[PDB]
Amino acid sequence: SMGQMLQDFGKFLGMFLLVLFSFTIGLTQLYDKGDCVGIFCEQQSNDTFHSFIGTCFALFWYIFSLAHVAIFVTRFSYGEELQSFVGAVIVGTYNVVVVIVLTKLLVAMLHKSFQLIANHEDKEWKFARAKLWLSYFDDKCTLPPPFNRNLKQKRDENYQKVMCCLVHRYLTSMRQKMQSTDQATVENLNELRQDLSKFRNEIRDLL
Amino acid sequence: EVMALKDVREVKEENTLNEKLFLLACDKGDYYMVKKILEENSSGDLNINCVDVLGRNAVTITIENENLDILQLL
Amino acid sequence: RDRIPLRIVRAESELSPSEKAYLNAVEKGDYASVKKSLEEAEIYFKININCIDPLGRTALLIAIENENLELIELLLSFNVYVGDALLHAIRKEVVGAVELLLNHQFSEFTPDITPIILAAHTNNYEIIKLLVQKGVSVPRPHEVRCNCVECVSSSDVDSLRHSRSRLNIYKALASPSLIALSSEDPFLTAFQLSWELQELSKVENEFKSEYEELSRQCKQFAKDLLDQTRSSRELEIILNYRDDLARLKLAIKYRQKEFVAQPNCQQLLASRWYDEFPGWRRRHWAVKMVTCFIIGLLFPVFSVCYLIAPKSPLGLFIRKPFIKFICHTASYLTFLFLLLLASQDLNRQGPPPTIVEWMILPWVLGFIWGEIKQMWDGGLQDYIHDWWNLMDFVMNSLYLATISLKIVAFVKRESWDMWHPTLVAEALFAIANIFSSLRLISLFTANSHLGPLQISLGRMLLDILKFLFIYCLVLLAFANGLNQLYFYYEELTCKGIRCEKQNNAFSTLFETLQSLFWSIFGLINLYVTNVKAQHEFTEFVGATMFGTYNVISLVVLLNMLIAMMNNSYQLIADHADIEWKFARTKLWMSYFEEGGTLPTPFNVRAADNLRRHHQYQEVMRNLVKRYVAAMIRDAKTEEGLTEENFKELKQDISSFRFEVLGLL
Amino acid sequence: DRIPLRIVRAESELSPSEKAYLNAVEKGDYASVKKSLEEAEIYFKININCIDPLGRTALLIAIENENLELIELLLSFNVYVGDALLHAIRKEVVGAVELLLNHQFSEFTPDITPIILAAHTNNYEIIKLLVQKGVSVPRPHEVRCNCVECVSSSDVDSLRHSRSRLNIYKALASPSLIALSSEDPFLTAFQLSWELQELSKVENEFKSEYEELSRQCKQFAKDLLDQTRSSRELEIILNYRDDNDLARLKLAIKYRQKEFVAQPNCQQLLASRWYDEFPGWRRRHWAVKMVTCFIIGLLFPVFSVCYLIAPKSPLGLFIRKPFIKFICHTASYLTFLFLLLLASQHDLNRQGPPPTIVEWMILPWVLGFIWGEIKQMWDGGLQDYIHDWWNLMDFVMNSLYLATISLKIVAFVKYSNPRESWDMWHPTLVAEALFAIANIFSSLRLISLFTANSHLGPLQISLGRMLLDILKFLFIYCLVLLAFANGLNQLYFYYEETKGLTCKGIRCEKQNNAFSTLFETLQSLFWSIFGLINLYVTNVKAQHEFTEFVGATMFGTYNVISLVVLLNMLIAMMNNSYQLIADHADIEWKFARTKLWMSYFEEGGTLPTPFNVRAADNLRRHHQYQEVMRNLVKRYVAAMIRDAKTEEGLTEENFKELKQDISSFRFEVLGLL
Amino acid sequence: EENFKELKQDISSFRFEVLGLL
Amino acid sequence: TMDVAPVILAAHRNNYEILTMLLKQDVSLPKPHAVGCECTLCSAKNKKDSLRHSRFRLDIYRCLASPALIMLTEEDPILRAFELSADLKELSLVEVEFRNDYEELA
Amino acid sequence: YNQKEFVSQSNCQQFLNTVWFGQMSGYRRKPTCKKIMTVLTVGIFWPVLSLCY
Ligand SMILES: CCCCCCCCCCCCCCCC(=O)OC[C@H](COP(=O)(O)O)OC(=O)CCCCCCCCCCCCCCC
Ligand SMILES: CCCCCCCCCCCCCCCC(=O)OC[C@H](COP(=O)(O)O)OC(=O)CCCCCCCCCCCCCCC
Ligand SMILES: CCCCCCCCCCCCCCCC(=O)OC[C@H](COP(=O)(O)O)OC(=O)CCCCCCCCCCCCCCC
Ligand SMILES: CC(C)CCC[C@@H](C)[C@H]1CC[C@H]2[C@@H]3CC=C4C[C@@H](OC(=O)CCC(=O)O)CC[C@]4(C)[C@H]3CC[C@]12C
Ligand SMILES: CC(C)CCC[C@@H](C)[C@H]1CC[C@H]2[C@@H]3CC=C4C[C@@H](OC(=O)CCC(=O)O)CC[C@]4(C)[C@H]3CC[C@]12C
Ligand SMILES: [Ca+2]
Ligand SMILES: [Ca+2]
Ligand SMILES: [Zn+2]
Ligand SMILES: [Zn+2]
Ligand SMILES: [Zn+2]
Repeated sequence: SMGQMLQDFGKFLGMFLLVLFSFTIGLTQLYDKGDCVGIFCEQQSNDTFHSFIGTCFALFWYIFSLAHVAIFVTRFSYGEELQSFVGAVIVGTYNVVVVIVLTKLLVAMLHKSFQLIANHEDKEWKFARAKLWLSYFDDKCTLPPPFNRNLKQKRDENYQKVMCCLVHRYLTSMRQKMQSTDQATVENLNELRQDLSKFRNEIRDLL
Repeated sequence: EVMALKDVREVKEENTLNEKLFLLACDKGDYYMVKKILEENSSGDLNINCVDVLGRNAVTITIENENLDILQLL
Repeated sequence: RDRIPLRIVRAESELSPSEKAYLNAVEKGDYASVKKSLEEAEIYFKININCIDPLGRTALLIAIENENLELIELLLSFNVYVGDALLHAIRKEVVGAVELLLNHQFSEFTPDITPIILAAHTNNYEIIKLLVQKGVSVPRPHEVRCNCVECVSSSDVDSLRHSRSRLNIYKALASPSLIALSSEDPFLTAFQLSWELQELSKVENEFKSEYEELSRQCKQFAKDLLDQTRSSRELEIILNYRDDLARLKLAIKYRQKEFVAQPNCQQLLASRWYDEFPGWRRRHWAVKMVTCFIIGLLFPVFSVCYLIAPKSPLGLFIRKPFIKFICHTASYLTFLFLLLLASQDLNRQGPPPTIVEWMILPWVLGFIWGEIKQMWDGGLQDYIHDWWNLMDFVMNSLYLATISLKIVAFVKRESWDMWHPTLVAEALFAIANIFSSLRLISLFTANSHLGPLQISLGRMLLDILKFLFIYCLVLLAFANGLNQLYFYYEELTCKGIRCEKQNNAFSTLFETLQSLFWSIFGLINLYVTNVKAQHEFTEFVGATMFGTYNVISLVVLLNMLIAMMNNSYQLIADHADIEWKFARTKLWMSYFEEGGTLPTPFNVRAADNLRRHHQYQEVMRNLVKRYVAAMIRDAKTEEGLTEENFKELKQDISSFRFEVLGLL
Repeated sequence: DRIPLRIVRAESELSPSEKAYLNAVEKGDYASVKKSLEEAEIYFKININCIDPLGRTALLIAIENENLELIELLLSFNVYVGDALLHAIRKEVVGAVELLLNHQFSEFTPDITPIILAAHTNNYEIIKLLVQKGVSVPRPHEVRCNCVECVSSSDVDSLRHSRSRLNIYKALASPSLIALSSEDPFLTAFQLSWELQELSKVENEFKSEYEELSRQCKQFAKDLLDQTRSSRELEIILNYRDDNDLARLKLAIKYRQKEFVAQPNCQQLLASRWYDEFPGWRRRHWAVKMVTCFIIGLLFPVFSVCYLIAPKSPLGLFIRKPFIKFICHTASYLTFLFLLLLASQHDLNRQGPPPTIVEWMILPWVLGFIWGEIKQMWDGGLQDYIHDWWNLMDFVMNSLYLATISLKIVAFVKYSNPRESWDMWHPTLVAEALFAIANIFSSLRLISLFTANSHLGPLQISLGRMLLDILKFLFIYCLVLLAFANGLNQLYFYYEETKGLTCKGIRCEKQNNAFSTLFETLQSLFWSIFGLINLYVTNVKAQHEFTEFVGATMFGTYNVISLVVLLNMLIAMMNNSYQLIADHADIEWKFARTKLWMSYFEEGGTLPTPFNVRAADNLRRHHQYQEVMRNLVKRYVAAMIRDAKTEEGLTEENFKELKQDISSFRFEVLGLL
Repeated sequence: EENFKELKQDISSFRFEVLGLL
Repeated sequence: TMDVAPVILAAHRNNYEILTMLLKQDVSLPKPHAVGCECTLCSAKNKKDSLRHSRFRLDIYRCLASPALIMLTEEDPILRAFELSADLKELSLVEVEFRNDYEELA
Repeated sequence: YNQKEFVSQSNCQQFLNTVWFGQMSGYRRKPTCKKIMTVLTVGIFWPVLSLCY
């Protein structure tokens, strides 16, 4: 089920990558005018937003909402209040759009995908297990990784006999299902009324 | 201000009473007046291909009723 | 008192044993017994023809739901009173309604119900056809927003009766049989009726479900009427009908997401989308990407054509809607790459450089001109309905503000004021870059995988904003409380929450709002609730407020948002496919037009009408014939029995039994 | 350029006279079949065994329709009979007495006998006729066997053996056969559901079939209990033992019959036995109930010593009420947790004795808990002890308490100095740590008391049901964690330093050496879910930017795979699990609450923890139980026929029977006139 | 199925009454 | 709709006796083209009526995917069912407008 | 051909189980402790079995 539902993660990963790219462009454009450099430091300096790959790094650690990148990295080093406040508002908008919108959307799509998937999870598991078993059924690859006509006509006749038997059994079974499980319709009632009116007219003509 | 409803497209033609009698006896299984109406059709008082309100002929009506004897007669 | 003495409070009037015998004689279906009872009812005796059961069943009605046509003829021959018996026959769906029409207090049906209204509520094609052959008319309701003397007089007399009568009228008009029978253009009638019913559902707070289901029924009727097309000539006759795909644009205007997103109409739209380029569906995805990249990368050469010689084959290559869409997306990608290069001498005012911010200006001017051109067509209603148009307006406003501020700085670091025009200009440039790069979300509707996800996202943004309203209320409450508590302790190299050592987090209302906003992500530390005055009680009370706000906004409201998003997505995903196809064909018809085909850096008689009307009328009568045939063969069979049909079958065998006994 | 369509499965098309015979017996007329059979007597083109290519022999067509006169007509002509009795049994025609009293593709599996198919159809009448005639179902072996006959049959033909065993168990598990032919239908249903559950466990294939059969047996047992219309009959049913005990109720709990136990009648009986001598407690006002429960809670030791010194006194008999006993046990456990809380409230002693204020009266309570667990393990066996997770938690906490006691007496008689200079494996420190873990387990045992309450009960049961899915996902997360931990350990163990640091690890202010060893890598990757690991722990002191980038990339990949992917997958999967298990929350909550109730029904183990440390009668019991079973089975088969003839779905074969009846009537009057 | 059994019983009763008449 | 035949409609209703007595006479149904076939025959009927061409292909594949026709005219019903399910799935992938009918046929 | 329903049929699954377990048909009826013991014994001396083959 998880392997089946990873496609939802990919389809949503595209949208999140586009949103991340947009906010990375904005923060890099705003903050480019401004030892250990980046977010992988004891004191994460403002220089994390000074490059495109650094901005992608900084906005990547904002997804988990676990204070991996602190908010003082959005402060200019020389006291520009408007630019620092605008960068803080941009980072807050990014954090809202990711954490409080996109993550919950992903949870909702995973809800729908898992409710659809769990109906037939046994069948897919049995198919995958049969593939895994058929990978080991052959004798061409036996040792582990460290140490490494008349017959055709008889087979055709046997397969044709078995196929004819299966065809006969299937036909009788399915005609039993149409006779036993199909519900009546209004057409059946109309046909019954037609037969009754036929018998009434026959009685009228005879008597 | 009241919309006056009218039949925009003509679909059913009544014509004579024999066509309506044939249509009514087709979906009631009235075999003997059906064969009388067919004898009059052989005389030539009516047309075999009659269109009802539903647009179904006598063959379609008796096929819907699933009746083989009157269909064979038709 | 030990036992409850059950009695009959509504005593009514009982019937004589002779009258009861007559009534059960009609109920059983014996011809001779009812005939004899009406013979003694001919003379002025106890048995009367106008006998009313305490259940309310007159003998004519008992004959009506027993489907005994001979008994109904026998009763009408003796002139029993006919009141709502025609209505009972209409609702019963018998073919005795014609002989009820051919003739000459407690009522089950409301007094506003006429035979045509109940026949259309029934949705029987035969009964409606016979009634309009006899001659009927549905009274025309007033406008959705009207102020008439008669309307307000009827509302003052009876608002319940007025609302019920209007609902019955609109239920009668919205029936598929009445539209397919009594309207010249069933598609336009269905479209306008669905629009009117949606506006009435908006206007009428009560009965909203009824009008909504009536509009859904009209849309479904339009979809099943379009489903009867078996030829592309008929489809091109219908969709191009104007009284260019005029009817398709009309259906997009009326938000008919079932007429649209039909496989025949979608196949026609896909044929128009890949104009003169077959085999595109028969290709590999890598070849798809390679062809898309090699057409997008060569876009300015294509845009050079049709600017001088539109009659060239390369000038007609841009006329293909798919190639035009690819060229537009490549132009937007080039503009975004120019923005990227702009993002990648410290003077007070700065002229734009040569490589970037000078080459960008034709794109911005073309975007403004295109926004004005799209504002010209369709008015301001479609501009404010489409949220992407609002996003484009905001982005262009930010761009023009940036240009104006740059001009003001030009002709009028670490030293300027924070209110300086250059700083504001670059901040607005960054925000406009965010908006311009976020515009690319709208490109996902063309793709078959990222389309429905984005459509569902845009569908549930309204619910998200509805939740954000109550969250902002909670935030305002807790911010007011924390600011009231903590503003007596206010004090510094860096004041606020955006420093390494956070201080004065709740000293002002703005800082309190910022700290409570950042507390969702855990970016506000725990020492910000500690004052330097060593008042441990107020510190504990402020920390308790912070904890209560964190609980409400994280354990409670966030998971509440999760649950309601799950419910909203489950509701959306049923019709997400048709919603995505509606958005995709809107995007396709945005490029189907022959106007505004240039990309952004370069965009700065009665006889033929009668023949078209005759062709459309022939196609329409063929379509409604196929539709009534499909409804006949889907309604007369493949539908469960009621308890009545068996009851009718029982009356038939019983009447046959008494007829046989009378014969012998 | 066009696909040719030719009949490959070729069959004989018979003769037009035989087609006339077939449509004559399809229409249902009497004279035409007479004429055809008389022509077949003089060897016309019509034969009696006219094999339709669909297998519709004229006997089978006459059996499919419910016209017994035509059935007797072709049975009087010596028409060859094969599986036509099985066809009449499957068709559920009561007129199988003619087929019973008379004298390879076959539409049925070759081991199917008439009794097996009659039990499959679940028709009481046909089963009654077949048992009256004399039938025998082969006895299946038990679930796990290695006898030579079964392994020989499986070696010869495993599919046929599995189908035959499934058919036999389908026949035995039918409600009609159990109601008609079993001595004790309740015991038969319980044991049959147990064997079908075990067979579903063993047979991985046909798991749904055996699970459906077990659910059918449980549903039959619930319906048979539903027909009790007196309290005397319910007391006879529930107290019956094969050899006021409620032995059959205990057997149904043992066989995991949740629907049988959660039936409202036995629920009311268990509530009456629960509130022993409590007039109007179930309708009392709620805060009055709370005040009275508090009053009995503070009065547990006086009742306990009253039971100690005078069990015959009314004060000593007040503890014999199961609700009062439960209240006193909960009050005792609350006193134990209060003492545990007082242990922490209000040293440099290397050999610290237990303080007399708190710890000295903790020891007898630990001995009482251990003795109670030993007594519970002795009386009931070890399988039911390991089936309950709370018993495992209690065993863990008692083992921890015993280890704490042993370490304390070891630290008293040996290793007899400031606190900061002690060894890191000092026995006093280990005793304190194990005491803290045992305190956590003891205070976490309070969630088992939520089952008694009607509001927190189903919620606690649902959380316990979702704990299994929690562990199932934790296995996958643990595999991911070991993968990324070994990767980060292999990358980062070269950059391990001491540098005179007082800290080495992630558990202090300056986080360092996060991925130096595998243990520290596992700890650092464990704490990344909660965001207590900072970003600078992926940095080395050297100027190696490539290894730092690889470590940051692997850390970010692990963070994505856990938090974004696996946590949201877990949220969706437990969303689905709670949607699935909330439909049946009431029956499992009532089952668990009844298990808790009859935990306090027995006379043994009455005292709380600090003070815990013949033939004629059996024959008349069998007669009474058999008469109650006769009444219950009669009511159940009556209701089975009532509910069965009011099935709201009408098929299409009955319309064909109506057509055949109308056509036969029409042909009969046409022959008469 | 109750009303189907009612139909069968009613048709059988009519058939047997017709047989009794003739 | 005119593109059907008695054999096509009989396979559409999935009636075994009607099909097996319509197969007593010699009946041939038109072989549909491959999912990648773009020859002149496939590029002439679509221009005349693409809707009729699509409905005709859908009706042919609905007739072929009927169980009873697989019993009556094929030597190996299992292999025919396998290959037909694969072909209908790739047709649903190719024919994006009519993918629901092809998916339900697979 | 991605026939998931054909593969997940109980007859096909039982046949797959019989082919998969081979000559050790008693493993399916063995108790769980014997099953883990068999798995551990076959897994511990895997190079011995490989070299002996
Ligand atoms: C074995 C099965 C395990 C479970 C299934 C796993 C499926 C695959 C999981 C995703 C792919 C691996 C992780 C890819 C990310 C990565 O490696 O990212 C790792 C790096 C970390 O770099 P730094 O540590 O230097 O910042 O990220 C970057 O380089 C930043 C720029 C690229 C950003 C890509 C972000 C992708 C989106 C991931 C989060 C989505 C959030 C959506 C909810 C809001
Ligand atoms: C891309 C497609 C997906 C997203 C589509 C759009 C939906 C999301 C739209 C987000 C719009 C911006 C959000 C506000 C950010 C902001 O104003 O952030 C800007 C500032 C932050 O300022 P600083 O960063 O300087 O501290 O916020 C404040 O000043 C505090 C007061 C306003 C708080 C507004 C909070 C609105 C609700 C957001 C939190 C919801 C939590 C709910 C918990 C249950
Ligand atoms: C606004 C409408 C919507 C919300 C309606 C109300 C619903 C929410 C009501 C919350 C009421 C406050 C709850 C207690 C918080 C508090 O005041 O907490 C306040 C204090 C915090 O003290 P300091 O901040 O001084 O450390 O908590 C404590 O003192 C610790 C002991 C009490 C802990 C109680 C915890 C209760 C559970 C809360 C967390 C649940 C997490 C579950 C995870 C699975
Ligand atoms: C980060 C950005 C600035 C550059 C790298 C990403 C782009 C190369 C991608 C991102 C989104 C892509 C678009 C997303 C969706 C589509 C629809 C898709 O075409 C269709 O689906 C056509 C209609 C159909 O097939 O029915 C391919 C082109 C296009 C515009 C894509 C073109 C390439 C785009 C712009
Ligand atoms: C720090 C120590 C003192 C523990 C603090 C918490 C306790 C005082 C609470 C926690 C859970 C409570 C229990 C939760 C549920 C119930 C069930 C309820 O009783 C019933 O429902 C009885 C059965 C019935 O009424 O049918 C009230 C008592 C009891 C045991 C409660 C007793 C008091 C408990 C143990
Ligand atoms: Ca726009
Ligand atoms: Ca225990
Ligand atoms: Zn008005
Ligand atoms: Zn055995
Ligand atoms: Zn071709």
